[PDB]
Amino acid sequence: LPQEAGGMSELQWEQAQDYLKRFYLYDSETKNANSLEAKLKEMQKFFGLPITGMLNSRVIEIMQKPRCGVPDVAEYSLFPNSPKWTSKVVTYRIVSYTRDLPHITVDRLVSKALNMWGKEIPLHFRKVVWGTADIMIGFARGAHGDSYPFDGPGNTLAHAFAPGTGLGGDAHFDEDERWTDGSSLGINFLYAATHALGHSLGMGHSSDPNAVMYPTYGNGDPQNFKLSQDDIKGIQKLYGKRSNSRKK
Ligand SMILES: CCCCCCCCCCCCCC(=O)OC[C@H](COP(=O)(O)OCC[N+](C)(C)C)OC(=O)CCCCCCCCCCCCC
Ligand SMILES: CCCCCCCCCCCCCC(=O)OC[C@H](COP(=O)(O)OCC[N+](C)(C)C)OC(=O)CCCCCCCCCCCCC
Ligand SMILES: CCCCCCCCCCCCCC(=O)OC[C@H](COP(=O)(O)OCC[N+](C)(C)C)OC(=O)CCCCCCCCCCCCC
Ligand SMILES: CCCCCCCCCCCCCC(=O)OC[C@H](COP(=O)(O)OCC[N+](C)(C)C)OC(=O)CCCCCCCCCCCCC
Ligand SMILES: CCCCCCCCCCCCCC(=O)OC[C@H](COP(=O)(O)OCC[N+](C)(C)C)OC(=O)CCCCCCCCCCCCC
Ligand SMILES: CCCCCCCCCCCCCC(=O)OC[C@H](COP(=O)(O)OCC[N+](C)(C)C)OC(=O)CCCCCCCCCCCCC
Ligand SMILES: CCCCCCCCCCCCCC(=O)OC[C@H](COP(=O)(O)OCC[N+](C)(C)C)OC(=O)CCCCCCCCCCCCC
Ligand SMILES: CCCCCCCCCCCCCC(=O)OC[C@H](COP(=O)(O)OCC[N+](C)(C)C)OC(=O)CCCCCCCCCCCCC
Ligand SMILES: CCCCCCCCCCCCCC(=O)OC[C@H](COP(=O)(O)OCC[N+](C)(C)C)OC(=O)CCCCCCCCCCCCC
Ligand SMILES: CCCCCCCCCCCCCC(=O)OC[C@H](COP(=O)(O)OCC[N+](C)(C)C)OC(=O)CCCCCCCCCCCCC
Ligand SMILES: CCCCCCCCCCCCCC(=O)OC[C@H](COP(=O)(O)OCC[N+](C)(C)C)OC(=O)CCCCCCCCCCCCC
Ligand SMILES: CCCCCCCCCCCCCC(=O)OC[C@H](COP(=O)(O)OCC[N+](C)(C)C)OC(=O)CCCCCCCCCCCCC
Ligand SMILES: CCCCCCCCCCCCCC(=O)OC[C@H](COP(=O)(O)OCC[N+](C)(C)C)OC(=O)CCCCCCCCCCCCC
Ligand SMILES: CC(C)CCC[C@H](C)[C@H]1CC[C@H]2[C@@H]3CC=C4C[C@@H](OS(=O)(=O)O)CC[C@]4(C)[C@H]3CC[C@]12C
Ligand SMILES: [Ca+2]
Ligand SMILES: [Ca+2]
Ligand SMILES: [Zn+2]
Ligand SMILES: [Zn+2]
Repeated sequence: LPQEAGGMSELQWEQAQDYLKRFYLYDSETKNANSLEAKLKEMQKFFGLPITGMLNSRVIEIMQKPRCGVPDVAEYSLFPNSPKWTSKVVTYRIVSYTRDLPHITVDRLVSKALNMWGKEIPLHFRKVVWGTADIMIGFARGAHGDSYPFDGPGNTLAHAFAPGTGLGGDAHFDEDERWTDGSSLGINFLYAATHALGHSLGMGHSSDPNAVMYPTYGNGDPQNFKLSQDDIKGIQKLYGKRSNSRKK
């Protein structure tokens, strides 16, 4: 429903358990209807929303669309938490692709996305064609041993882990999903590469509709496609002092 929040049934109250369950890789708090009722104010913060304890934005509608695969906040066993790389130079290589598109597209799409971010951080991404790279972008089905399937085409569309020496900074995208650049038959990879690989920098969802990673996005695609003041500010929080500077 255009307003889903008060047409919210059984279905949507499970998609919330679903959606949160899939990021944490199980969370003990997200199971149980009462405990979940509290957790739902936390999930709002992962949609960027400054109101926590109200549904009013598209949030419960939009969540049923394939729009986040990578966790927005990172909880991962076996490691100390830190969304940062340790070097001044990082590397990239597309190690498997969606075979609906030819490799030459999927290769270079990520090269745009990492260069968009690239400019404003103390970090350089160089491309390598010898072996493994720092960031491995791969395409897979959800049968390959990790927690929970990607579905097929539709609901949920990737997984990725925060920057670590080997295992981290890397992504697996859904290959049964349909992706695109300009040809429109898919989800646009130019945004989805940028949003995936930006959680690697530590970033969140915005509440400003001008910002690259606004989830409740409506009709009007960015034609040049650029970072805004809020998106530049999202990097300044990482390599400066932390401050929220959104206002009303
Ligand atoms: C030019 C006149 C002088 C000629 C002799 C110079 C000799 C240099 C000898 C040492 C060469 C290797 C140096 C190297 O690996 O530097 C690494 C840095 C990155 O260090 P990085 O990991 O960012 O900082 C370390 C911090 N840590 C441990 C916390 C992660 O930086 C790099 O990773 C970026 C540089 C990569 C170089 C790759 C090879 C380019 C050869 C190009 C030539 C092809 C034919 C023209
Ligand atoms: C020495 C540095 C440059 C090497 C370039 C030539 C390499 C030719 C093959 C040499 C022996 C390579 C052995 C090898 O591992 O090949 C596989 C790589 C892919 O590594 P990766 O994509 O990680 O493989 C993933 C899949 N896996 C894990 C199941 C193996 O795939 C390859 O590396 C094949 C790449 C073919 C296309 C290379 C295009 C180069 C630029 C052409 C410029 C065109 C400009 C218009
Ligand atoms: C040097 C002057 C050249 C002048 C070129 C002038 C413009 C020519 C355009 C030719 C376009 C070929 C169309 C083609 O079938 O591409 C097939 C694909 C490339 O995928 P692509 O079409 O980029 O995207 C398709 C995405 N999809 C499935 C979601 C619709 O790729 C393949 O399936 C693999 C590669 C096939 C190579 C085709 C090129 C030779 C075709 C004629 C072979 C004649 C042999 C006698
Ligand atoms: C002074 C002399 C100058 C002479 C002219 C330059 C000659 C060398 C050109 C090097 C390639 C430059 C053209 C090129 O990048 O084509 C890429 C396209 C699509 O890339 P895409 O990003 O979609 O288009 C890029 C440009 N853009 C965004 C501004 C529209 O690619 C395609 O759409 C191809 C789709 C079908 C085939 C897919 C698989 C191809 C495999 C490789 C076949 C063998 C090539 C040796
Ligand atoms: C003699 C040479 C003659 C050539 C004639 C043409 C000369 C150039 C004319 C203009 C060409 C395009 C200029 C350019 O910067 O294109 C960048 C593109 C697309 O950027 P895109 O994000 O679409 O637009 C960028 C601007 N933004 C963020 C504000 C929207 O981004 C790319 O297309 C990505 C490129 C990936 C390159 C893949 C190979 C990378 C290097 C690998 C090296 C390995 C070690 C050797
Ligand atoms: C077989 C393979 C052989 C490979 C040979 C490779 C030769 C490589 C030469 C590389 C020379 C690079 C020079 C340079 O400083 O480039 C970058 C800057 C802009 O960097 P910027 O985008 O600010 O990123 C800065 C650093 N960051 C990420 C850590 C914040 O650049 C600028 O500030 C000035 C830019 C002037 C135009 C640059 C070219 C743009 C069109 C690219 C066309 C490619 C046609 C083939
Ligand atoms: C043999 C090398 C001798 C000279 C070596 C000089 C030092 C080179 C490293 C300079 C370090 C400081 C500047 C810096 O970080 O610039 C980085 C930028 C952006 O990195 P980033 O913003 O991380 O964008 C990553 C994507 N990438 C690598 C595909 C451009 O990179 C760019 O903006 C690239 C701009 C285009 C340069 C034109 C390269 C043309 C290659 C044509 C290859 C045709 C091969 C047949
Ligand atoms: C004036 C025009 C100026 C044009 C400047 C264009 C930029 C030139 C950049 C050269 C360096 C780029 C390095 C690079 O990142 O290549 C990107 C891709 C593949 O990267 P790579 O990671 O090897 O791809 C993964 C492995 N793969 C292909 C098996 C799936 O590369 C490809 O996917 C390969 C593209 C088709 C190249 C085919 C050439 C066949 C030569 C055939 C004759 C061989 C000798 C008999
Ligand atoms: C003046 C004194 C110096 C003389 C010149 C020295 C130039 C050396 C440039 C070396 C470029 C390649 C560097 C490289 O290490 O690539 C390694 C990868 C896999 O190595 P791997 O052992 O998997 O990882 C090595 C690095 N490690 C242990 C730190 C993780 O390797 C691969 O993935 C590809 C292996 C096949 C490479 C084929 C290279 C020649 C291509 C020949 C034509 C193609 C034939 C099909
Ligand atoms: C006929 C043609 C065959 C192919 C010719 C290629 C000739 C190339 C000359 C220019 C080489 C340019 C490629 C280059 O940058 O090689 C540097 C590589 C690593 O580059 P880098 O960008 O660090 O790769 C990083 C990859 N990562 C993130 C997984 C660690 O460095 C390495 O990883 C380590 C060095 C490995 C090779 C050392 C070779 C020693 C030869 C000793 C001979 C002794 C005879 C007794
Ligand atoms: C004798 C008559 C000669 C007539 C000359 C015509 C010259 C046209 C120059 C235009 C330069 C515009 C700047 C540029 O880099 O434009 C690239 C565009 C779009 O980049 P971009 O919007 O990222 O493409 C995304 C994918 N798309 C279009 C499917 C949505 O790329 C595209 O949308 C596709 C590229 C179309 C190129 C048409 C020219 C083909 C080369 C003709 C060479 C004639 C030599 C005599
Ligand atoms: C010899 C030296 C070579 C210098 C080459 C420099 C090349 C610079 C290219 C940099 C990248 C350009 C990308 C570009 O197309 O931006 C478009 C913008 C905004 O377009 P937008 O409204 O975002 O739609 C953009 C997508 N498009 C192009 C596919 C429809 O378009 C604008 O906002 C409007 C532009 C209005 C220009 C009216 C005239 C300004 C003065 C021109 C003076 C030229 C005298 C020769
Ligand atoms: C009678 C028959 C007529 C024939 C008609 C043939 C078709 C003519 C139209 C061809 C299509 C033109 C499309 C066009 O507006 O492309 C503009 C592009 C990028 O615009 P942009 O706003 O960046 O689009 C962003 C990418 N998008 C749409 C995918 C989100 O612009 C570019 O990417 C800029 C390319 C040049 C970049 C220059 C960068 C280096 C400048 C320094 C150069 C020094 C040279 C010495
Ligand atoms: C001279 C004539 C007799 C032969 C002409 C050969 C042309 C150049 C074409 C036709 C058939 C083409 C291949 C088809 C098969 C593919 C798969 C394709 O994979 S994708 O997943 O990148 O689309 C990569 C290119 C490649 C190897 C093509 C290269 C280019 C290819 C050899
Ligand atoms: Ca899916
Ligand atoms: Ca890694
Ligand atoms: Zn997200
Ligand atoms: Zn995986």
